[PDB]
Amino acid sequence: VNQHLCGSHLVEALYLVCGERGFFP
Amino acid sequence: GIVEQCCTSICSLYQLENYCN
Repeated sequence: VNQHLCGSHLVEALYLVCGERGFFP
Repeated sequence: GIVEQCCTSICSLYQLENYCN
């Protein structure tokens, strides 16, 4: 499977992992 | 940055967590 996280997929992963969002870095 | 680490290359849960609030 694809383990790369790009664009909206990275945002979704950060929302999942961080809950209350993270900082755009 | 995050896109180099997680989009170009593959990142782990611990790496992702470094960018949380």
